[PDB]
Amino acid sequence: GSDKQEAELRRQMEGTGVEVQRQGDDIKLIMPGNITFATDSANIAPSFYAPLNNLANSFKQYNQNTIEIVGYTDSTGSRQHNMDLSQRRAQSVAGYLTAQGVDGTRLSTRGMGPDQPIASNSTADGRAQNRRVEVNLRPVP
Repeated sequence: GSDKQEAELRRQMEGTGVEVQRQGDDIKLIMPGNITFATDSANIAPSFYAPLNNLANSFKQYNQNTIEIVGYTDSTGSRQHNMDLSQRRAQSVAGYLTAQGVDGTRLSTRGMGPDQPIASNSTADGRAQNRRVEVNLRPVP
């Protein structure tokens, strides 16, 4: 890319529920919790294996960016516990991508718990939107 990978990602993620955002120099992929994970677990949902397979192929093909995997939660419960849970979910996505052949040295992962909500934690579907994993692709020189 950056334009080319973004267009390839938009095509592959069509109909998966994964959102693709152009964010200045960066590409951000929003993976909602309700379609990425089974229940409130950190196991990847059966239906999301093939979308992740496509993502891994894209990352392997476009080698000139870093891959930052960030887990998020809603604000219900303890901050420590949410950071824990969000870290677990980012771990699972990163572990899957590396199993598919993405160089582990290109990946970093964080849990952020309830920080940076994308919607209101006062409504049920707002809280559900905040439970997500984000993949940020940042260009390198």
